[PDB]
Amino acid sequence: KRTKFRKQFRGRMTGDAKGGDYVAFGDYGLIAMEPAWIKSNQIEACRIVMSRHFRRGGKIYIRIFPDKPVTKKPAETRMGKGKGAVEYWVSVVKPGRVMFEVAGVTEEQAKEAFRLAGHKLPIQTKMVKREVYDEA
Amino acid sequence: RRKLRTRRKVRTTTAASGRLRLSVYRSSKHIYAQIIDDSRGQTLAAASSAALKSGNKTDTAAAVGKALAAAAAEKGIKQVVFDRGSYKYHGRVKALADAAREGG
Amino acid sequence: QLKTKYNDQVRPALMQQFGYSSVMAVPRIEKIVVNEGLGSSKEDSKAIDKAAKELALITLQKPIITKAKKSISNFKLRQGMPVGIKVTLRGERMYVFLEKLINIGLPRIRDFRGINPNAFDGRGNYNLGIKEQLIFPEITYDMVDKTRGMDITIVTTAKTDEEARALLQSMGLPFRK
Amino acid sequence: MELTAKPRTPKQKLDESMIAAVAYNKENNVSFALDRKAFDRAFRQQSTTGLFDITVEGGETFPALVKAVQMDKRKRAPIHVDFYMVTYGEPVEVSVPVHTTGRSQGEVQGGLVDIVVHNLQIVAPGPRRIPQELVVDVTKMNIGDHITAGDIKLPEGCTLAADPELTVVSVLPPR
RNA sequence: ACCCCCGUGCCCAUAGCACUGUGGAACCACCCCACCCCAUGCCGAACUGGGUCGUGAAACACAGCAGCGCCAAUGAUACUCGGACCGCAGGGUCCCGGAAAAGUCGGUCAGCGCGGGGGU
Ligand SMILES: [Mg+2]
Ligand SMILES: [Mg+2]
Ligand SMILES: [Mg+2]
Ligand SMILES: [Mg+2]
Ligand SMILES: [Mg+2]
Ligand SMILES: [Mg+2]
Ligand SMILES: [Mg+2]
Ligand SMILES: [Mg+2]
Ligand SMILES: [Mg+2]
Ligand SMILES: [Mg+2]
Ligand SMILES: [Mg+2]
Ligand SMILES: [Mg+2]
Ligand SMILES: [Mg+2]
Ligand SMILES: [Mg+2]
Ligand SMILES: [Mg+2]
Repeated sequence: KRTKFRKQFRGRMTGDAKGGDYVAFGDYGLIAMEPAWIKSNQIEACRIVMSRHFRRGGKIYIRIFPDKPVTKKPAETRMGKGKGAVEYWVSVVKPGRVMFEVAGVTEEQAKEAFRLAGHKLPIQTKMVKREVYDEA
Repeated sequence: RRKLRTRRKVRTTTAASGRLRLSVYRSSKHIYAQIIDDSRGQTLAAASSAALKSGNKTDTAAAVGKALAAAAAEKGIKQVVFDRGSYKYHGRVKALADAAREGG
Repeated sequence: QLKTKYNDQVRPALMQQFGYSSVMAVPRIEKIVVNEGLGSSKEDSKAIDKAAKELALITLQKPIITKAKKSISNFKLRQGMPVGIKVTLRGERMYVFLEKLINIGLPRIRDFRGINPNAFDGRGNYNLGIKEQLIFPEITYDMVDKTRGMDITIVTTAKTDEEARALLQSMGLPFRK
Repeated sequence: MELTAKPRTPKQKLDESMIAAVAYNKENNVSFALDRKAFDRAFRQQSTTGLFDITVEGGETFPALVKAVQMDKRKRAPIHVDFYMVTYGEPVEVSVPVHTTGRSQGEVQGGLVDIVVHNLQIVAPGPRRIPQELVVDVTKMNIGDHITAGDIKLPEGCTLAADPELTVVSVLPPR
């Protein structure tokens, strides 16, 4: 969720992601296919769904993180003073980027958990078990 | 002890335009001196005192300046740089100077 | 002199106790050091001359005023204020001070059982820390206004704590067995 | 295995979905290209510890370990491969999968085992005698224990290439 | 001509660090002494002035070595001038040249002058 950090506001455009195409932690991983912002409560709902389905057990990693501030001008004004101070934090997400990955849960239950979590994300997404991997 | 060497060596080869180098070495009882043409990677007129002996180092070195002044004099030496190593223009190397260019 | 009785009493004694090809390879003493540190919490300009006078009289050498490093902090830290008193002793005077300690700084002690034996540097060459000034040959409580405490680091070209340990033991330093 | 072309031009490669390839060592680092599906059946059968022979359409077999694959981020398919020609001195710093044996007694009271390092890069495996896996018995482990590299047993002529104290597999508590 | 030392440059990490070995009476170095030239905001530690011996201890010089740094390919990819397209949009594609970063293979513990000293 919200970071405790630095400059309030930013900008925006896109290109395919590089910083995490492969599933390092855990066994399985759901993975993004579209370039939307993800932001805060969207993730946290993914987290709370999977933690319901799995917890008492399993290991849940959230490799994505609401870095990027996004702004809302007030109410109903004209293009006025500056931008709007707050609103929500997002994480940009490009295809092949891994958002989620379970540990210690059978293949089928990871299927169902990824299905639930992905039914509330702006992007469609595909899951995979980790092929052979390199990058260490 | 180091930085003073490269310090005066940078201020010497900045002031070096036309004029030749004259690097007195003093750390031992070897007060060797050279006349180096910066640019060309060459020296031409060293006056080391491995064979000479005149007593106290301040006066032994004195003759070294005198020896050198004759050598460069045979080559047509205008003036020169001076290029002290680190030695604070003291009586032995100040004497090597007064002896070098009193007799130049 | 009092040194060469020290070196030959030890230099062969360590070259005999331990093999070294060179007399130069035997540990020596680079310098005595005294950090005074006066008024490090007491902001006493009247006492700056206090510690200056006590050090210059008891140490046969002039002291410098190690000024505050200028790491101003929440507490009374600031840049340019004086904060300590350094005095470096080399050669003859350092040997005279080491003799004043070995012959009057161990008699000076209260309740002696040695000095702390665990060598301070991992490289050796280490520093006594005075806990009280009352019993020095020069520091009389009657002539003095009040008691204070100083510091006395000493450097040795020992390559290990064990070697400077043997050297400072043979030289006349007491040890806490 | 088998492979044929190696032009600097790639327009032929994409159509028949054959992967691009290279083979190299000290003496010759020549590039090549090979069929895709057979390569994937092979790379399944053996990972970075497995090896296979390549028969370039020149008439001489060569023995190659697999060293790195770099493939599409969007499409999951592999794109490019780097086989490594290997002399029969010990192959350098090969990676070995970690695998766990037994039902840990930590699993039986609410814990679960977690392999903190899915691969361990050991030096001097010894070529042709390479460890294709690495079994670690976890049954002794209880909740909160760490089976470090100072535990993992090794076959012939092998020495761990990673710091022994580093955590490998660890049992973990509930939640 | 061969060897090594003292200076001194070009090049300044492929030439730097760490572990190790070898050098002393050629050379350099520590070292001895210091009231004075001279000097330390206190200390000859450093500058400094007079010299053996002793010792190569430390330093420095040279040699080994690839643990560390530093160099660093090929294959491919990213991106892209130009050309032509798709998607409502975020965004994507094709032909044509250009072409990284990183990482793998490997490469290195330099190379090149001037002088003077002393050896053979
Ligand atoms: Mg984009
Ligand atoms: Mg693009
Ligand atoms: Mg990366
Ligand atoms: Mg040299
Ligand atoms: Mg060494
Ligand atoms: Mg000889
Ligand atoms: Mg000395
Ligand atoms: Mg040595
Ligand atoms: Mg290429
Ligand atoms: Mg063009
Ligand atoms: Mg275009
Ligand atoms: Mg192109
Ligand atoms: Mg590169
Ligand atoms: Mg070397
Ligand atoms: Mg030469």
